[PDB]
Amino acid sequence: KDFGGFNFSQILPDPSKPSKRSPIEDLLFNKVT
Amino acid sequence: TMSLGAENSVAYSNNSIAIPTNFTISVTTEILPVSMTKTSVDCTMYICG
Ligand SMILES: *[C@@H]1O[C@H](CO)[C@@H](O[C@@H]2O[C@H](CO)[C@@H](O)[C@H](O)[C@H]2NC(C)=O)[C@H](O)[C@H]1NC(C)=O
Ligand SMILES: *[C@@H]1O[C@H](CO)[C@@H](O[C@@H]2O[C@H](CO)[C@@H](O)[C@H](O)[C@H]2NC(C)=O)[C@H](O)[C@H]1NC(C)=O
Ligand SMILES: *[C@@H]1O[C@H](CO)[C@@H](O[C@@H]2O[C@H](CO)[C@@H](O)[C@H](O)[C@H]2NC(C)=O)[C@H](O)[C@H]1NC(C)=O
Repeated sequence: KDFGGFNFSQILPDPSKPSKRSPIEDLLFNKVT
Repeated sequence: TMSLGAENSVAYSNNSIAIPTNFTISVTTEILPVSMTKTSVDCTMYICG
């Protein structure tokens, strides 16, 4: 992830999560009930 | 289970670019409805004749 200092970890999919969602997407799915 | 698309891995690196050397003139169709059939119903005649 060498993008010249630009960080996209909060929007790219998280490999640690089984749902393969981004942290922002995971938060969005948790916040809607 | 339906496939979403063909898998393509973009050859990203911090100092390489891809420049087109040619082009295609592509014509595509877009169909849009504009109007319907103008229908009038006589309410008195439909209910009662
Ligand atoms: C991109 O951003 C993420 C999160 O904003 C960075 O991850 C953090 O890294 C520091 C030190 O490496 C840790 O102390 C934090 O706990 C991490 N946060 C999370 C949420 O994991 C990451 O280092 C940044 N840079 C790259 C290259 O990914
Ligand atoms: C530009 O170079 C990259 C790597 O030198 C090419 O990407 C490779 O393409 C082959 C054929 O599809 C794959 O088997 C490799 O896995 C690719 N490597 C990477 C790192 O993606 C790329 O095709 C080249 N671009 C052009 C237009 O020739
Ligand atoms: C750019 O693409 C066009 C096709 O869209 C190429 O034209 C073809 O050239 C070959 C070889 O001379 C001919 O056999 C074909 O009949 C041509 N096709 C058409 C539609 O004219 C053109 O050569 C390409 N140019 C470059 C620089 O790659």
